[PDB]
Amino acid sequence: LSGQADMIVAPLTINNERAQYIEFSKPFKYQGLTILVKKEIPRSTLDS
Amino acid sequence: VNNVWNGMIGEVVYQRAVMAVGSLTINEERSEVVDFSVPFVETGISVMVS
Repeated sequence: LSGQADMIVAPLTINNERAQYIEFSKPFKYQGLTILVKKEIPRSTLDS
Repeated sequence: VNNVWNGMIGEVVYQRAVMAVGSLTINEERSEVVDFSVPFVETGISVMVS
């Protein structure tokens, strides 16, 4: 919304609030959210 | 066919009925003629094999 503007290209996201001011294009990707957690350390190795 | 649209796209383009709510897939030629809104269901070409 300033002099820089131009044709911003980045992993943006299509949102209602964002779209109320600027206008997007047809998406070039599709994604969800997919909560991420650290992998559990497997302690079951029949050591004992 | 021969630049004579038919179907839902034809009905929309001939000023007979606005809006085409249904199972319509976004393409390039259609978007060149009759503009779409933002997609609400993602889809594509896929194959079943039994």
